[PDB]
Amino acid sequence: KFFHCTDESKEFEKDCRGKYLLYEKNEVKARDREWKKYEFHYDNVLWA
Amino acid sequence: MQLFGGQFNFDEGTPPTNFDTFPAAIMTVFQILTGEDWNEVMYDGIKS
Amino acid sequence: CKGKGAPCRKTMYDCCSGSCGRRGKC
Amino acid sequence: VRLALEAEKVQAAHQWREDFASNEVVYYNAKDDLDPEKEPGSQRIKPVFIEDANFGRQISYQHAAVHIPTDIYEGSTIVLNELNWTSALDEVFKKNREEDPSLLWQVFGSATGLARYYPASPWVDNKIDLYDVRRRPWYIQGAASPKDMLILVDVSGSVSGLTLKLIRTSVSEMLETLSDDDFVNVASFNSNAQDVSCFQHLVQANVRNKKVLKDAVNNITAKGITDYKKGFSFAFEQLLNYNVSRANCNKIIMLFTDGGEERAQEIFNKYNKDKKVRVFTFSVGQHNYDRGPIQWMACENKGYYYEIPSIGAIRINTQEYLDVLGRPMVLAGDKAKQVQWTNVYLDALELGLVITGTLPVFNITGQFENKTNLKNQLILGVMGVDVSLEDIKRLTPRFTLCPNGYYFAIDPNGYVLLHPNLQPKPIGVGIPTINSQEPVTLDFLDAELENDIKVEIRNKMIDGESGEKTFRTLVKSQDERYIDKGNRTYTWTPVNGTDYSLALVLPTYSFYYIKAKLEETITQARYSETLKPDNFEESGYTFIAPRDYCNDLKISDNNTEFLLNFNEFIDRKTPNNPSCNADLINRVLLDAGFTNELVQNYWSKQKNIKGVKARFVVTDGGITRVYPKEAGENWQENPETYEDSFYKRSLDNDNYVFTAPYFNKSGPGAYESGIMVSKAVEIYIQGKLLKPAVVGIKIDVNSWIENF
Amino acid sequence: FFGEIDPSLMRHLVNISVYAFNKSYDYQSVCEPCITEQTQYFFDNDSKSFSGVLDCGNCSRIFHGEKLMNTNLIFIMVESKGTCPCDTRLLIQAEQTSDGPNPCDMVKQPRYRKGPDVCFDNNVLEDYTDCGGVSG
Ligand SMILES: *[C@@H]1O[C@H](CO)[C@@H](O[C@@H]2O[C@H](CO)[C@@H](O[C@@H]3O[C@H](CO)[C@@H](O[C@@H]4O[C@H](CO)[C@@H](O)[C@H](O)[C@H]4NC(C)=O)[C@H](O)[C@H]3NC(C)=O)[C@H](O)[C@H]2NC(C)=O)[C@H](O)[C@H]1NC(C)=O
Ligand SMILES: *[C@@H]1O[C@H](CO)[C@@H](O[C@@H]2O[C@H](CO)[C@@H](O[C@@H]3O[C@H](CO)[C@@H](O)[C@H](O)[C@H]3NC(C)=O)[C@H](O)[C@H]2NC(C)=O)[C@H](O)[C@H]1NC(C)=O
Ligand SMILES: *[C@@H]1O[C@H](CO)[C@@H](O[C@@H]2O[C@H](CO)[C@@H](O)[C@H](O)[C@H]2NC(C)=O)[C@H](O)[C@H]1NC(C)=O
Ligand SMILES: *[C@@H]1O[C@H](CO)[C@@H](O[C@@H]2O[C@H](CO)[C@@H](O)[C@H](O)[C@H]2NC(C)=O)[C@H](O)[C@H]1NC(C)=O
Ligand SMILES: *[C@@H]1O[C@H](CO)[C@@H](O[C@@H]2O[C@H](CO)[C@@H](O)[C@H](O)[C@H]2NC(C)=O)[C@H](O)[C@H]1NC(C)=O
Ligand SMILES: [Ca+2]
Ligand SMILES: [Ca+2]
Repeated sequence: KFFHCTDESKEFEKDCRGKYLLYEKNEVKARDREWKKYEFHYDNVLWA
Repeated sequence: MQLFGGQFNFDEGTPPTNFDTFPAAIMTVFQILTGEDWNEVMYDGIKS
Repeated sequence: CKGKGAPCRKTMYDCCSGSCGRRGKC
Repeated sequence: VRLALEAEKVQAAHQWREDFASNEVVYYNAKDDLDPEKEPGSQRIKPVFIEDANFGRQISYQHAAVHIPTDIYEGSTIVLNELNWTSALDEVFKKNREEDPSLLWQVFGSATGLARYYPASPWVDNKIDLYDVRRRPWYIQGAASPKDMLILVDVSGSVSGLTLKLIRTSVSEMLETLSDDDFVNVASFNSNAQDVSCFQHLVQANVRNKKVLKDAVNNITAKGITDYKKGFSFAFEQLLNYNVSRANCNKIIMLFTDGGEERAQEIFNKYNKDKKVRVFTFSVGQHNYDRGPIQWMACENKGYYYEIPSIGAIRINTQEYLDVLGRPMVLAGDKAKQVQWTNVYLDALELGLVITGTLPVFNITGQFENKTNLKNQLILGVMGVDVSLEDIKRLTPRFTLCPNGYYFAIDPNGYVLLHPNLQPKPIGVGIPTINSQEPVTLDFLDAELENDIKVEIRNKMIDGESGEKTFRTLVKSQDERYIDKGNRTYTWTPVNGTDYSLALVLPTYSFYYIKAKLEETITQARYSETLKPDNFEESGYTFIAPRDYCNDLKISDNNTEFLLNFNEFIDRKTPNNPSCNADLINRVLLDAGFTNELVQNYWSKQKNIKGVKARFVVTDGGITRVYPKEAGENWQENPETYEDSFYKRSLDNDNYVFTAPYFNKSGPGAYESGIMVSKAVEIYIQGKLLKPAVVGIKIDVNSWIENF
Repeated sequence: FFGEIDPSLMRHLVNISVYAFNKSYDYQSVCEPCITEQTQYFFDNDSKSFSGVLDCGNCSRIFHGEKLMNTNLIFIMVESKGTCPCDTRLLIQAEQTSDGPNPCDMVKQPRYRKGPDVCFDNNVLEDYTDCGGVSG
């Protein structure tokens, strides 16, 4: 349950492909969508 | 909640460690006691 | 989940990787 | 029409595949680098672009291109499924161009976001592409009907902070989706509702009213405790005001809030029992309030429910209400399919001023046999073909009239389709505050507004009638410094079948024109031996108007190149036969002969005169002959005869006209060039009146100083 | 423009109806920092005598104006400008960047127009289940 998409709108992994837009102040830029795991997670007893 | 209850609606969003509701207030107080990021919370209180 | 290099506030904890940096950017 | 029929049939024949072999769909994507030297279901095309002067860009006729916006993935299942059934449109795209070679663009906007235009050209060349075919004005026009929109913004303590900024941006963007045919007013309500701007009832969604509403919503504040029962009772009253002008259909209310607990059943049961007013509810921002009531209001009152959690969702969640609005025109069958032309706007692919005809496409899977109607109430997309204003100007020749005569056409909203003072620039909206998507809508009365006559004429042409009106008017000079009180004759007639109304303005002295004779091959010889580059020494520097005479002949900005090309053309062929404009060339050479005879016989007798600096002559027929050699460099006038301010000024005056020079300008002042005085040449062939030329004098400043 | 050089005499000429003025708005114009206002002057009395007194700044300057018959020029001769001080309030004729007409007054008296008559806004066969709340 510690999987997140670089674009928060796309909930599932199959959706997280292509390019998405960032709206930061006084600019509009486009970056890749990436399906990533959080840096600290709970996947096995060692990671926990 | 009396001092900072209604003034964490900043232009960048409401912080998770807000004093809006009671369950949110308890966690913010608990976090300060453990000492993690108590200065960042204080910065929000001063800015508010 | 704000992107890297976007203005950030540490209390938000919304930064995608790591945390909000000293200079105020992810 | 035929494109829509083919698209409907092919989409009806399609199968919903959900598995592609990574190479099954083939297209161009119109946005990839031409040299990658290197996808989930697609195989790219490397096309060949040569050139085309008809477009200015580099085009390929072998296939159509596809534009998929940055936000949307290029390899999702729905996109690939559309690519298959839209690959069939390429043959019809080719066929239509084969029938009529003059077609510029043939675009198919899709409900999913991709667009296919036939002439394959790369997308436009800070380079983040924000284009979305579902937001362009032609798509919005063809996807629904004119609306009566009342945005009901919610101001309250809760919406303070980020939610207020998101509401501001969302209101601005959704305002950007309206058109001239649509009426909009923005309201707000904390505890008692009030209008956000000076407007009180409803205003047409012009380019000015929209700006006023945007400023008013950008100057908004959040206070108080929300009361829905007053805001809705206010909106419903402003949607019942019939004292003013409105589209009178598609009455729709937009509620921009975050969330609450009141559903206000009594207000809806009081105002909207027959369900004639749609309600769309938007839950803006990231919050934890109860969104249940607003969904219920969107369900009971015919509508749909949206959510905007961040800036990146504003565009999509504000451009979707047209999908709901287009259901009744889908269910109308083959009766809502009428070609409807948009306003004049700048093409997205750098083509200038164009207008677009739009035709919706319906989803007709399972139409022949009566099973499927679940999703058959949404449009597939809107077709579109672009016709440039240059073609329409070509259909209305203006070289048989005087420079003071012209055509103009008006749509039912009053905006000009053709007019000499219409230029390819966006319409100004106000003073430029310190620190290309909008239509070019210029009203007819923004040429020279006259209360008595040019208002009734405009109202008659808008109504779709024909008549004539001769009256004494005021005309503004081309240099925008002088005004003449001339006599003009407005004649208008409707363009039947469409809604535009064409008119022709003609002064009294322009009721006749000189048509040149065929003459003979000998006349061509010595009428051409006058304007040679080495020959304008004893005849004075000779100009020529860049009017297209021959198809091979090319217009050039520099006059010397055009003069040389004209000389070589008239030498190398006869004028009339090689599919050229016989009348234009014949009249140009007739003017050349007349002017050469004049300059030689009269001006050559007196080489120098005490008070004159240059003797010039300009004739209707695109030739100008400044007699002094050194004075030819000071001629700053337009080589085109029909665009000379002094020529048009002198035509309207029965006496001598003095043209004041320019002050504090980088060009030569009135001390080495002189003061320009011009007189209009007047002739009486038979009893008729004609003014085919204007002559003049450049007065020496020092001589007149010592004479004064 | 003679308004820039001698504003008082130009204003007096306009007041005694020598140069008529009436202005237009240019919407397709560019500005350095846009709607632009324009002004043009012309004749409106087609007569010749045109004699009056300025009474400018308690230093009256008698002026005589005659128009050349065949040309479109006018000869105006004033007593002096520098000797008699007056207000300047320069009368510019050049295009100036300014806001257009007030939109509120304009929409109070809208121009004539004919909207499209075809409209499809309701139909009993339309399905209303796609509300958006249950679909997400
Ligand atoms: C024009 O209208 C026609 C019908 O009027 C329409 O064709 C229909 O398209 C839909 C897809 O949008 C097909 O839907 C089928 O339904 C199944 C079951 O739901 C889907 O399989 C999963 O569905 C879930 C959600 O239910 C979703 O995650 C995803 O769609 C699927 N998930 C996975 C893991 O596969 C399929 O989408 C689909 N089934 C199959 C076997 O493909 C209808 O079947 C289509 N109906 C007909 C008669 O063809 C068409 O799209 C409309 N035109 C346009 C341009 O949209
Ligand atoms: C979307 O992709 C589809 C999958 O490739 C394309 O559909 C395939 O097109 C083929 C033509 O190149 C068909 O092959 C022919 O089909 C006929 C059916 O009548 C049969 O005789 C043979 O299978 C074959 N005949 C010949 C002489 O090659 C495929 O049947 C067809 N379907 C598949 C492969 O499932 C579509 O063309 C493409 N979308 C569009 C709009 O073209
Ligand atoms: C303008 O709209 C109003 C209501 O929106 C109409 O109502 C009338 O208002 C005038 C104003 O004094 C009065 O005659 C009455 O208050 C109203 N008359 C009724 C309700 O019959 C008004 O009629 C509209 N304007 C015109 C010219 O009809
Ligand atoms: C457009 O078509 C209409 C027909 O609907 C034309 O109106 C008719 O014109 C003919 C002569 O051309 C008259 O004899 C008829 O009496 C007209 N019918 C009317 C006025 O109802 C109209 O002239 C056409 N216009 C153009 C510009 O072609
Ligand atoms: C626009 O300019 C014209 C040019 O003179 C004006 O026409 C005259 O204006 C004066 C007063 O300004 C009136 O006394 C005359 O009767 C007008 N002449 C005619 C034929 O009407 C005009 O008034 C100016 N203003 C407008 C709004 O058009
Ligand atoms: Ca610690
Ligand atoms: Ca509230």
